[PDB]
Amino acid sequence: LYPVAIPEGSIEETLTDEDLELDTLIPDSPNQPYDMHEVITRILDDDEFLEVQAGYAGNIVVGFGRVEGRPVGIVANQPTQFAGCLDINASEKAARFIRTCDCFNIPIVLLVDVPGFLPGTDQEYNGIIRRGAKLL
Amino acid sequence: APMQGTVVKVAVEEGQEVSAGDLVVVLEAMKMENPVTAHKDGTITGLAVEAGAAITQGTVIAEI
Amino acid sequence: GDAVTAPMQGTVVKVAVEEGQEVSAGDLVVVLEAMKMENPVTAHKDGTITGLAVEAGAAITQGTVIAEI
Amino acid sequence: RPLIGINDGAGARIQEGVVSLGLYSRIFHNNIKASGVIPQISLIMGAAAGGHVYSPALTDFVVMVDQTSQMFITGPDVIKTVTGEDVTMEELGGAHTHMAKSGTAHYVASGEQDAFDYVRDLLSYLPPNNYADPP
Amino acid sequence: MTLGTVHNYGDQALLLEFDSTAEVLAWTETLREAELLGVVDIVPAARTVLVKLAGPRYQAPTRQRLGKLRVRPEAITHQPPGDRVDVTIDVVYDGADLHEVASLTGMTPAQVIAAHTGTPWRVGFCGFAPGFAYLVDGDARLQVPRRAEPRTSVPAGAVALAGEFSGVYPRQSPGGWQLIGHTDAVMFDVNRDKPALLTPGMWVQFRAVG
Amino acid sequence: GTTLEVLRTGPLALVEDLGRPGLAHMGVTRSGAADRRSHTLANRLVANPGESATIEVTFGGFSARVCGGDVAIAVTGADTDPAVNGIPFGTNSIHHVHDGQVISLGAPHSGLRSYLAVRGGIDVTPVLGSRSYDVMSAIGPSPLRPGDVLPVGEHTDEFPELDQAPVAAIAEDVVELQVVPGPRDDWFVDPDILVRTNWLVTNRSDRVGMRLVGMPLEYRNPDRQLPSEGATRGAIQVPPNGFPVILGPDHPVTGGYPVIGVVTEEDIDKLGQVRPGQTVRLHWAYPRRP
Ligand SMILES: CCC(=O)SCCNC(=O)CCNC(=O)[C@H](O)C(C)(C)COP(=O)(O)OP(=O)(O)OC[C@H]1O[C@@H](n2cnc3c(N)ncnc32)[C@H](O)[C@@H]1OP(=O)(O)O
Ligand SMILES: *C(=O)CCCC[C@@H]1SC[C@@H]2NC(=O)N[C@@H]21
Repeated sequence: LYPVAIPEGSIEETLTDEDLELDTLIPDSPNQPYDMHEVITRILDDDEFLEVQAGYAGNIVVGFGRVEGRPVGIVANQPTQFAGCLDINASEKAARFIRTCDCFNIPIVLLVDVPGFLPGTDQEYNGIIRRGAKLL
Repeated sequence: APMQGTVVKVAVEEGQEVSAGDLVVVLEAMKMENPVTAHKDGTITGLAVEAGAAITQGTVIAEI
Repeated sequence: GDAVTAPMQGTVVKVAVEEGQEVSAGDLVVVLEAMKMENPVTAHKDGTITGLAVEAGAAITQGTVIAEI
Repeated sequence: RPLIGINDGAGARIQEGVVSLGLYSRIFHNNIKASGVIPQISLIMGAAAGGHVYSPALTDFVVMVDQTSQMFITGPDVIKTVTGEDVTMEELGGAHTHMAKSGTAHYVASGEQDAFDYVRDLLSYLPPNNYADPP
Repeated sequence: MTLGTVHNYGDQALLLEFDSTAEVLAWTETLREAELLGVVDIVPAARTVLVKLAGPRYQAPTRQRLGKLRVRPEAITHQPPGDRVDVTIDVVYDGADLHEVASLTGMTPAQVIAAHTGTPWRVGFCGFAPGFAYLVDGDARLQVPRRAEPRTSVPAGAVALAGEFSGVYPRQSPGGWQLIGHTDAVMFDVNRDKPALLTPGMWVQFRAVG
Repeated sequence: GTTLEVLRTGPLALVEDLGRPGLAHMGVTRSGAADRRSHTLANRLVANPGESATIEVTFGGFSARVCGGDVAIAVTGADTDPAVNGIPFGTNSIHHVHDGQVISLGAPHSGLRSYLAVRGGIDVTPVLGSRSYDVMSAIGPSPLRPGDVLPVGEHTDEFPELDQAPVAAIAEDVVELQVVPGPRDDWFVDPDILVRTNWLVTNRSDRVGMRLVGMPLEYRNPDRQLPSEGATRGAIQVPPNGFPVILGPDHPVTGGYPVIGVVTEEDIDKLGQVRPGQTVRLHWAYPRRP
């Protein structure tokens, strides 16, 4: 843990303008995507975020950050790829990251924006059932 | 500039007033001459491109 | 600027033009081999080749000036 | 003691809504708790669709019946709408597809009695739990 | 003979190689009668036939079926089967170069136009433009080589020949042939029930107007 | 019935469908949508049969006004932030537009072509049995102009049951393609330069073909002429200057230059989205051997 001084007062009394930038983030249409890093970097300390496997299975974002000095692992659906669907590669990417955090007692924070699993015969024949069950 | 292309024409003078729907520039791209049309009345300020120059998509032709 | 510059550290496997040749924007100037891949360098403006300072088989640093205009 | 599920399927009961998803989550959480503790076996004997498929995947052995059982997360018509490929339920998710291609099935029985015979054979080798010795 | 060399042309098409246009056209008619399930198009050309398929799934089955087909020997010909002329084309021979390059091969301009008028032309393969057609199997002394240069602005209705080919340009276009005359026949029109006046496998003959 | 009024065309807007196949005996090339998978996806989303026509909008910028009734629309392909009355709605998603509302497409963040489909299809008059436009012959419905009125056809009884399709994001720069080798790969002194070169897409690329620059390919016999032969979308010609050209949907029915390879049907539709200035890499789809 890094030393961080917790400000006093309620959650509603302690909203910053950077927090208030979240209230307008989500597009009005349920189908218009947005970059989930706009949430991750605003809920993490200093906006600091160490992304893991950034180039692989870009429909899920995983990585480390801090919240009031505590390390945390972030696992977040990314609407900008496959509309945020889960697939084989994202399921394996997130499953091993979560199990690595769990080995070392790092809390996990999930940011969920998932319309379902990615439809397709390629996913069926490659084993989306068997390899999606990994993230469960 | 809506696309990468060559500025085959620049149609206005520096500082020139312009009316919405006039032409600023013409770009050769897609084996086609593409006109750039002014979207509002204004004054063509700092016309940053030269005829026959190649340019890349999204570059500012002028402020308006 | 008028300098055509090498985008990468590599070896000039083919010079496509000579000085005083007319060129148009997007014409090929040189090809650089690096990492077992071959990469074009192309003229940024209409003009004519001057200041030509590289030759086939020369290994050049990133940012080397190839030619001008 | 071993747990045998004979899964048949058709997914969540759409009229009941999100409660069916919470009950799926609970069933999966229990399959994970039980994983490596008691032998879990899933017999697939119909169209296991949607949520019905992850529970077998979390069990230890999946036995399918050749021409008459299927598993898929999302159906051929949504697959057609998104991907444009026409496929049948049998081609998409039949026991042959989950044996030869997906690798999810452990046996393909010639019929329901053969599937029961194979499940009894499996149980004849497996102990009742990880604290017991094999028979 | 029984089949040419065959190449994959991508995964969705097959290319058959042949020694002469009589092969390509007789094989074209053979493949038309074969009705090969999963073919979507057949393109005859100067030395080849390209077969286009509904998808990669059909390529290997089609390549396997091709070995089963055999062309009828009597269908390979260099002259019309009833000696017929199916289409007659009025032409005025105000050609731009029938004298300058071509007639120097030997035949005077009058002899050139008389041979061209008097000899049946086959409608061969089709390409370059809609309703343009490569006429073939005309009189062998007319076979001047291609100009070794491009042309441009070649008039609509302009009548030309080069190599073993003759033809009529349907519209102002960058042709590449010697020009023997002109015709006012509408070679292509999408609004005509037969948009292309000339289609492969017909036989055409020019008729002189001047 | 419902119609659209074209308020803005963008740089180009064309009516497109699956094209006019089989007319090679007339010399008519198939044309059709440049990205058939995107076109057909937009039709499937609006529950059209895939031969129903859509508007291929290039570099976005298209805008139109729905008049005379409500209509379901979908936009697929290049992400232009399509919007109704300025409120964005998802690319690759359906939206229901009320009478009098305005549909607009921005500039594409990546890719090149967006397909607007309407329930019942764009019911302009077919030419040679297709509503596609061929940029080389100009056969087909005229490229759209401001103030054009586009009829909306009568829809089938099927209804849109899916709100959106997930689609892989179109690559921003380097596009990697699988090429079937030959048939004329033996014409060249070293044809594996094709796969060893980072090709650059020139500003000359259009629906007839994409023109690359890179390492020149060397002819084994540079005076050798080719007997003209049939061509297809995605065939990689090598004109004698040695710079490859990848044929587009409006390619001429026969070509005069050796085809060194053809892009696999798996990948041809990715060519439909590559803009000028992108990099291209090629790999042999299976081992090239003479
Ligand atoms: C998270 C889980 C999900 O999202 S599941 C969402 C999709 N649910 C499905 O319908 C499963 C996939 N569908 C299919 O491929 C087939 O319809 C299935 C259900 C697998 C087999 O159905 P089939 O043997 O053809 O029978 P049928 O279509 O004639 O229906 C018979 C009766 O069953 C009912 N039924 C079926 N599925 C559901 C369901 N998920 N929720 C509620 N009811 C369901 C039908 O309504 C029908 O009832 P009835 O006999 O018509 O009164
Ligand atoms: C634009 O430069 C691409 C041109 C592709 C079509 C032209 S037609 C005439 C040439 N012959 C051929 O096969 N392709 C070329």
